[PDB]
Amino acid sequence: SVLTKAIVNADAEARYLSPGELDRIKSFVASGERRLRIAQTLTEARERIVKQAGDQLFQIRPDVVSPGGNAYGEKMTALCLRDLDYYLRLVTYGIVAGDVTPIEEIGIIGVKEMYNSLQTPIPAVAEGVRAMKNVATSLLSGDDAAEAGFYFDYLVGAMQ
Amino acid sequence: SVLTKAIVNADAEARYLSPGELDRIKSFVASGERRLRIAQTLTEARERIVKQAGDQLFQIRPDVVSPGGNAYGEKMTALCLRDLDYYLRLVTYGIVAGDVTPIEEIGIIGVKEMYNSLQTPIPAVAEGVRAMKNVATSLLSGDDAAEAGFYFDYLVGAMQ
Amino acid sequence: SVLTKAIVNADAEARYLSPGELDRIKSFVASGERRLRIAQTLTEARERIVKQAGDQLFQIRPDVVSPGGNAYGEKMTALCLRDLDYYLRLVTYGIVAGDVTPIEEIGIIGVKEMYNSLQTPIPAVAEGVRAMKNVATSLLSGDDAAEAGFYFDYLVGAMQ
Amino acid sequence: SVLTKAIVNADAEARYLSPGELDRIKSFVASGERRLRIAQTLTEARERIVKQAGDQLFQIRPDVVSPGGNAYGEKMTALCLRDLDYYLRLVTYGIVAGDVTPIEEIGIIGVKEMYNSLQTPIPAVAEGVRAMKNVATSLLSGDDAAEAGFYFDYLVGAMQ
Amino acid sequence: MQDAITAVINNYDVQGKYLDGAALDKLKAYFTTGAVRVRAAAVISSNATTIIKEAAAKALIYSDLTRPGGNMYTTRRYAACIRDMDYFLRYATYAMLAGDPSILDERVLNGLKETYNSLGVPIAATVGGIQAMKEVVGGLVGPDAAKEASIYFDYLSSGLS
Amino acid sequence: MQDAITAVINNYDVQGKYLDGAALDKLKAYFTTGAVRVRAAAVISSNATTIIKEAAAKALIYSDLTRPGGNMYTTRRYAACIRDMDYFLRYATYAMLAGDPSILDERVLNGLKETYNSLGVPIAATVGGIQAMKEVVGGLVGPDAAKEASIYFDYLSSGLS
Amino acid sequence: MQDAITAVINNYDVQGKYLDGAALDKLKAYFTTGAVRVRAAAVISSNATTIIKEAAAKALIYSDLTRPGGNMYTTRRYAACIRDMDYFLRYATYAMLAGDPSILDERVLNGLKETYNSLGVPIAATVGGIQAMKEVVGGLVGPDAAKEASIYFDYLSSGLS
Amino acid sequence: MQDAITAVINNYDVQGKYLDGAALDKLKAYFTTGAVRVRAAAVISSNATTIIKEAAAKALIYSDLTRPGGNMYTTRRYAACIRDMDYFLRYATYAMLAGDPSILDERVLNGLKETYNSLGVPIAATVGGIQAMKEVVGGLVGPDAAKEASIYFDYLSSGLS
Amino acid sequence: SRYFKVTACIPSLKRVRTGRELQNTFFTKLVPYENWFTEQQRIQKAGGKVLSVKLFTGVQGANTGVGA
Amino acid sequence: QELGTPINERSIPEMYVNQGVPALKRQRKVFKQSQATDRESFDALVTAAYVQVFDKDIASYIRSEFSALESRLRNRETSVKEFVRLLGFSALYRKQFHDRYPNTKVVEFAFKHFLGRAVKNQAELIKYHGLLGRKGIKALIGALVDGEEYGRLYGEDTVPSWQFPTLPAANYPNSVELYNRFTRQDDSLVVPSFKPIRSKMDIASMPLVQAALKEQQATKTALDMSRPMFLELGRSFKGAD
Ligand SMILES: CCC1=C(C)/C(=C/C2=NC(=C\c3[nH]c(/C=C4\NC(=O)[C@H](C)[C@H]4CC)c(C)c3CCC(=O)O)/C(CCC(=O)O)=C2C)NC1=O
Ligand SMILES: CCC1=C(C)/C(=C/C2=NC(=C\c3[nH]c(/C=C4\NC(=O)[C@H](C)[C@H]4CC)c(C)c3CCC(=O)O)/C(CCC(=O)O)=C2C)NC1=O
Ligand SMILES: CCC1=C(C)/C(=C/C2=NC(=C\c3[nH]c(/C=C4\NC(=O)[C@H](C)[C@H]4CC)c(C)c3CCC(=O)O)/C(CCC(=O)O)=C2C)NC1=O
Ligand SMILES: CCC1=C(C)/C(=C/C2=NC(=C\c3[nH]c(/C=C4\NC(=O)[C@H](C)[C@H]4CC)c(C)c3CCC(=O)O)/C(CCC(=O)O)=C2C)NC1=O
Ligand SMILES: CCC1=C(C)/C(=C/C2=NC(=C\c3[nH]c(/C=C4\NC(=O)[C@H](C)[C@H]4CC)c(C)c3CCC(=O)O)/C(CCC(=O)O)=C2C)NC1=O
Ligand SMILES: CCC1=C(C)/C(=C/C2=NC(=C\c3[nH]c(/C=C4\NC(=O)[C@H](C)[C@H]4CC)c(C)c3CCC(=O)O)/C(CCC(=O)O)=C2C)NC1=O
Ligand SMILES: CCC1=C(C)/C(=C/C2=NC(=C\c3[nH]c(/C=C4\NC(=O)[C@H](C)[C@H]4CC)c(C)c3CCC(=O)O)/C(CCC(=O)O)=C2C)NC1=O
Ligand SMILES: CCC1=C(C)/C(=C/C2=NC(=C\c3[nH]c(/C=C4\NC(=O)[C@H](C)[C@H]4CC)c(C)c3CCC(=O)O)/C(CCC(=O)O)=C2C)NC1=O
Ligand SMILES: CCC1=C(C)/C(=C/C2=NC(=C\c3[nH]c(/C=C4\NC(=O)[C@H](C)[C@H]4CC)c(C)c3CCC(=O)O)/C(CCC(=O)O)=C2C)NC1=O
Ligand SMILES: CCC1=C(C)/C(=C/C2=NC(=C\c3[nH]c(/C=C4\NC(=O)[C@H](C)[C@H]4CC)c(C)c3CCC(=O)O)/C(CCC(=O)O)=C2C)NC1=O
Repeated sequence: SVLTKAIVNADAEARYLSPGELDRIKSFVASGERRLRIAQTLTEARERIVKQAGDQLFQIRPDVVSPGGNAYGEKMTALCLRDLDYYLRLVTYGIVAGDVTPIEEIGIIGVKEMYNSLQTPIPAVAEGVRAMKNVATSLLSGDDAAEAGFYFDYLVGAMQ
Repeated sequence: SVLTKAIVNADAEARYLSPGELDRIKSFVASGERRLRIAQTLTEARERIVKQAGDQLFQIRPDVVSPGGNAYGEKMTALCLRDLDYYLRLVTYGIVAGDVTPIEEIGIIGVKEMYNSLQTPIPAVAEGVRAMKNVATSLLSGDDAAEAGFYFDYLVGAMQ
Repeated sequence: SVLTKAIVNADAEARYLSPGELDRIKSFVASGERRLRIAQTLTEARERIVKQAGDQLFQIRPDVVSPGGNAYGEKMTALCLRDLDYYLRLVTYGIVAGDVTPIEEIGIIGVKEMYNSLQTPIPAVAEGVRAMKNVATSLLSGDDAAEAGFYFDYLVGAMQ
Repeated sequence: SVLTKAIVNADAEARYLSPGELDRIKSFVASGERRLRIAQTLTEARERIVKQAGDQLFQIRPDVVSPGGNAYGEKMTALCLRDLDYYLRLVTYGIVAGDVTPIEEIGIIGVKEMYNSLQTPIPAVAEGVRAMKNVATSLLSGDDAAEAGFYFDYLVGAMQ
Repeated sequence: MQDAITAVINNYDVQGKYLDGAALDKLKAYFTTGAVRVRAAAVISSNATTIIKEAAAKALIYSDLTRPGGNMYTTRRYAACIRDMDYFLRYATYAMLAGDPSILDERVLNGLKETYNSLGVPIAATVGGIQAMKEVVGGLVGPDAAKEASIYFDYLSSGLS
Repeated sequence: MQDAITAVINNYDVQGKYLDGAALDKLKAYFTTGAVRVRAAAVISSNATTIIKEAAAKALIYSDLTRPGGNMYTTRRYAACIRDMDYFLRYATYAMLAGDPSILDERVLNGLKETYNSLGVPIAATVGGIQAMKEVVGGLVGPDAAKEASIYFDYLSSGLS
Repeated sequence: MQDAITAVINNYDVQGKYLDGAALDKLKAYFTTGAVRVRAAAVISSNATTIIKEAAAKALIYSDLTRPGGNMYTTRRYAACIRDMDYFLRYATYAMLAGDPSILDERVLNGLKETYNSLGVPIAATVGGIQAMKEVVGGLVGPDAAKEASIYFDYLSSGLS
Repeated sequence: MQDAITAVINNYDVQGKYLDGAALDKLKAYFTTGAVRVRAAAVISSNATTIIKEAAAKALIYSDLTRPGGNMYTTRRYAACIRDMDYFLRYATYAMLAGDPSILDERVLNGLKETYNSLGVPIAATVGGIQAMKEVVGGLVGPDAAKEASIYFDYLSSGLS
Repeated sequence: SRYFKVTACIPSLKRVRTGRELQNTFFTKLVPYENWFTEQQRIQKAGGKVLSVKLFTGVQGANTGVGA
Repeated sequence: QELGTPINERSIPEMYVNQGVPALKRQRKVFKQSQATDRESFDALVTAAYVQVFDKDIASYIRSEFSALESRLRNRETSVKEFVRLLGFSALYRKQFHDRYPNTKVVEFAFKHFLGRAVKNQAELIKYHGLLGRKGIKALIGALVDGEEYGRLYGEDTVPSWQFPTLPAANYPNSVELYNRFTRQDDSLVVPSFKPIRSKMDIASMPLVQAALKEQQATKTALDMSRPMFLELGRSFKGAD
């Protein structure tokens, strides 16, 4: 969280939290109910976001659902959208935590090695992740859509 | 084999084998164990070799697996890989025989007429065979990979 | 070289070279004339290798020479083959050095950052590099073709 | 050996051995049959080499077999030739492996401290080894005598 | 370590669950007490030294503990003991901010019971030093925060006994 | 570490024996299989990544191991696991070249059983990952080398169980 | 650092030239002398200590240098001086193997003239210590290697003066 | 061993406390679930053999485990394995009745991890045998008892891993 | 007892780096007499130029007191 | 949906939260000099270098003895590596981590304070422990800090740090044992020495070698050669029987 990241700095210097550190915890926690609402809306529309993300993805790059494609077939496709469902979930976690610690340990550190092994085409995956931003963002107010958008662009960034 | 070919030429000219003919039988038989090893390795990886030829093929010709394509559909594709399995088998036979007699009677003489009837595009079958060369050749030592490669290029040649 | 890599180990432990280190310098240098011949052949056919590599590349992925492609146009193409000429040159250097030190400092360390900036599609580039192996390798004896092939597969590896 | 040395350097880097790191080993395998033969030849004449080494030594350095000499007396001389027998044995080991390796662990690392304690003059042990080179080398063909000579000069080097 | 916001995420991640209504209710129950935790930490931090002094005075010194034969005899050991006290106070303040005791296990309790057995450090006497600092803390931080600060001192003390 | 050849040299050195007929026969038995070991290593090295991919596909993924609660859940742990797999493959290739398992003890097995117990890494599942890579290797290297490669994978796997 | 094989590559790389006929001829001129360089290094390495001893005896000791007021007076400074001598010998052996003096500049000569001026170390006397080791080396290594070893000792000594 | 009720009595006895409101609330929380525990035990006991059969069928047999080289190869070892399974089921039923896992530690887990390491018994495979019996149990006992039975199977399985 | 004051410039030849790093590449600092020397090697064996060396603490002549 | 849900319920979600390296590998910070410019920050750096060398418990008591050292670091006269080295040569270090332990635990403690891990193999204990026997503490410390390993890993500024290493075998668990013991909790030596291994498979019992030895027999005994037949026809296969 902001807490985990920051307290760690306190303990490492053998000290209590600074006025600054205390202030950011206060400003952060004040922004709680809104972040929880952003996660709820997206949790509530998860199946729509994934499915419409999946259509947007295969238009922009179909070849993956074709004879020599990593996602070719009904159960090779059941897995690609499932991975898209995984990342949307992690994005809701990140938004409520206010940073990436959780998103990172769960789904980016090691992701190059995992996908290289599976020879899933990773760079297509970034575009797929990007599509979810477009759908999710259309179910949120301008201000909340931006706040959500940072976490989508992070994942897009980490797969790089 | 090398034996059959040498003898048939001998009998047809009403004579015993030449020094040359005797020499090639000797060089051939000395390569026996090696040729048997080349066939074993490839027999041992047959299922993999056809699944990588088949991917290489459908990237290069996504159309064959397209509305008006000979291999369009799941069971029109299943038969297509089965034909690729047939030709790999014949290639192992050829390598252990040291010539094409067997490969030829079983799978090239009549192949134009067969595939023309089925309306199979012959030159894309030749591509499927190149694709198998590429995979099979990556499971063999340099020297054995070349020896194998001659028989792959023969089949590619005969479908022409 | 082998020398640069190895002496460095000597100096870092404050000592003269080991019997082992001396032996490998001796075996290495004995393999000199052959390595020089491999570089000569490839230097002698550079224009052919590049051009035929470039055709093999654009079939396997043309989109790069199309409206929204990084290499679209006559002078955007004059640069893509020039980069292919660069890497073939570095491959000749590597072969005569017997390791990658030179290849690495000149053209892989920093290459991700360079190409990401240019938004040249890097992964297409690996396939382009792979094509050169196919052409160059067809102008070399089996033994020399393998020795060359290791350095091609290294570059392919480093762009990853 | 040559094997141990190559591998240890490989594993330290945590990458499989190079395609040229498979040239020294190949040379060693061919060399090993010759190397094994040289060691056997040296082993056959061990008693003659030691004894004649011991005469050559005491002429060149009569002080060690004199009142205040480390090897003064019949049983202080008996142990001295036994040490010369030890080092000839280690030299046969070194030749056969193709790398000095085991000899170092068996008879040079710690040798300064051992002999300083016993008060043995180290440089006259180095002379005893030169003396053995001279004898052993006169029982070997020119080419094999040189190959053996490197290992004698190593021991002479390490006692320094 | 983990905190209330983080624990909710890892507890659900292992089940692969989106945050659902039950999760969202838990997180609210943390956020809604957050401002009070901060104020309480600022009181403890800024009175740190006085809390240790008053806790030692009620529960440690003027005793056999500080006399020859006692474990907090010698300036060396007296210093080590109130050094420890500062750790406890400081970490309990972390646990209370985080709204999770996991840090008290990871960085304070693990092996500490046996460490104290091995040095001879009196466990029961150390617990009283913890429960005296709690007493002082609960006065200084007020109604708002008293119960919430208190629990992590109680976590510490049943971790030793 | 030791190989076939240094195994013999050190066994005789401790007795201070020049190499005799029995020794010379052992060394021949190694040299006579040497060229085949080299060819096999070049196949394994150049197919390294595909062997891991096919071994994971038959013995690890598409399972509870990769689904929340599983030890190879998270990109983080999936990467660590196939990293390990590469170690095994690479070292087994060393052991087979050397014709001696001693390197597998010195640099791979020592402490590894308990390391895996301490992290929670599933031992039985790791053995299957080893015996699946062996299966793939034995196809790729051919009659010449199959039995010789295989034994050092079997050495690895009975070293964990 | 650079060596003859490496220098040819970097000298051409800055011009972006394939290796051409002139380049290939240079590299041959190195490879063709390579075996002789190795043999020479094995003689120097294994006679290292004797070369220093004979070089010091002809060019340094039995003199005012080793007497009170002299720079190699005291066991401390005598040790530092023959320590230096070993550096020179060892690095010259590297330069001669590499067939390039660049390492003698990068790791030995850079700043050394002024370092010696700052400590008071006699430069002319050190050069004689270098040219005496060369004399000994040229006897030990033989016709094959004498000229090639010699030049990097001469590189060292005109680097100080 | 201890159950819910004696867990509380012994926790208070060491403090010499009469049972207070907090204690009395805990005991109520046990008594109020008691009738349901009994019904669940009667289902498990009377379906014992079928639960083992269905758990083995989903998680153990039709596999390499039962085929030469496998640990449950031989009638001898197959019998030992399903014998073990019956222990687990039976003791988990005790733990769930008692509402306390302490019996699973005292009479089942203590030393068992190392016992299995010493015989070669595959731990991961045994855990799956435990979590398959849980799956069956949770169907048979119904909404009332499913969560409560389940936890002591989960206690058993994280006790081995 | 004696100290050398040295300037070193060491570039990064594998990997680039991403966060401020300026004191890790071109620095100056007092270094002891006993090492300054085997650190002179570590710097030149990592491909770094050594720019300048000054004595700082001791006297050029020596003999006594140096050893401390 | 259901191909992303567990298969066996994680029913005490918590036991599954904690498996892995642990959290402490990544929930800790690295202090570097070069981004520790400005006064606030610089004090943290310094205080964290007393927690790396000295280790936490006894770094709490440091008050101001090293204060001439800190001024020099603050003023850019010495780098972080000099500061670290110099705090290993101090009497406080020596008193705390050297005088009460046997010389082989002195090497182990020093490995973990200046390098982060535990001794990797046995060819090391031997190297570094025989330089402490020979020359005392300041040479042992001076060596660790000027190694290639320290230089690669830590460079000029970067306070040293605990690395949980992955490779050689047993380095990870050995190190994690050392890391998670408070000062004076246990003082045993963890890595007393590395036991030498043995060999359980004779090398001529391997398949490739074993079959090349059978073939070796056949040829010498059984058969003739490349010399004239008269010479080969009067040969005795056995030699002494
Ligand atoms: C052998 C090492 C050693 C020393 C020295 C030591 C001192 C020491 N002095 C104490 C109190 C005290 N010490 C003093 C001393 C003084 N008041 C003044 O104004 C003067 C400056 C000074 C007398 C010269 C006073 C007044 C107290 C009572 C303070 C209190 O109760 O708050 C206490 C707490 C009471 C107790 O439990 O004993 C200790 C432990 N303990 C040790 O283990
Ligand atoms: C960051 C978390 C953390 C904690 C909590 C910690 C405790 C801790 N307390 C210690 C000693 C000690 N602890 C005490 C404590 C006390 N003496 C008493 O009589 C009282 C009952 C009590 C104070 C209330 C004393 C006196 C020692 C010194 C023992 C000795 O002389 O060796 C030591 C041994 C090393 C040292 O002396 O510093 C540790 C590690 N270490 C840690 O890393
Ligand atoms: C929460 C962290 C996390 C993630 C993300 C994860 C992904 C993951 N994706 C997988 C497969 C897959 N993933 C995909 C995904 C795609 N195919 C494409 O071409 C697209 C680029 C992309 C969809 C956008 C495909 C096609 C497979 C099947 C590959 C195979 O079976 O070889 C598998 C192996 C199947 C399994 O056992 O579940 C895992 C573990 N695992 C994790 O623990
Ligand atoms: C004040 C510190 C200090 C000392 C001690 C010192 C000794 C010293 N002894 C020397 C030679 C020598 N020293 C000896 C001594 C001995 N021969 C034996 O067998 C006995 C064991 C021993 C007499 C007890 C001999 C024989 C030489 C001549 C060796 C030669 O020329 O090769 C030399 C070289 C000749 C010269 O240039 O002066 C030095 C520098 N130098 C110093 O700066
Ligand atoms: C790796 C490359 C390298 C070289 C070559 C090197 C030389 C070098 N020589 C030094 C001192 C010295 N060098 C000498 C050398 C000599 N004294 C004489 O009278 C003779 C003329 C001459 C020997 C032939 C002496 C006596 C000192 C000690 C000066 C002092 O007392 O401070 C020092 C000062 C630090 C120290 O004392 O170790 C360096 C760095 N350092 C390096 O890093
Ligand atoms: C070498 C010692 C040994 C034996 C004998 C052995 C038997 C054995 N028989 C099995 C099944 C079976 N065995 C049978 C046998 C029969 N059905 C009948 O009605 C007849 C009475 C009988 C044939 C004569 C059947 C029908 C099954 C399938 C039962 C099921 O799947 O539920 C299974 C489970 C399937 C498997 O994983 O292999 C084992 C392990 N295992 C061993 O390790
Ligand atoms: C946080 C503040 C900060 C800055 C700004 C910084 C700059 C900086 N640039 C460097 C090198 C460099 N800088 C460049 C820059 C360029 N090359 C060109 O041709 C262009 C004109 C220009 C880019 C527009 C290059 C090429 C090098 C590498 C020099 C070498 O090969 O050693 C180095 C040497 C260490 C390294 O290579 O990373 C530093 C420290 N360092 C810092 O800490
Ligand atoms: C050079 C010899 C060598 C080996 C072999 C080695 C293994 C090793 N595996 C580790 C962790 C691990 N190993 C695995 C392995 C697996 N996960 C699974 O579920 C599968 C059953 C299995 C792969 C087939 C995993 C998931 C971790 C991470 C545990 C954690 O999260 O902390 C660690 C802890 C440090 C780290 O995380 O890197 C080491 C040291 N280290 C070495 O130095
Ligand atoms: C062991 C020998 C030794 C000495 C003597 C020493 C002096 C010294 N004085 C310093 C700063 C300073 N020195 C002073 C001194 C004064 N301010 C005034 O106005 C007065 C005129 C004067 C006191 C009488 C001040 C104010 C600073 C701080 C400058 C700053 O803010 O950076 C610094 C910079 C690092 C630091 O701030 O600590 C050093 C190294 N360092 C040493 O290692
Ligand atoms: C400062 C206090 C201190 C002591 C005493 C000490 C002993 C000690 N002896 C060792 C080994 C050893 N010790 C011996 C001793 C002997 N061999 C024999 O056969 C005799 C019976 C005996 C001599 C009388 C030997 C041979 C080894 C090497 C074992 C090996 O090869 O690994 C080692 C392992 C590290 C190393 O090899 O240096 C230590 C630490 N270490 C210490 O720090």
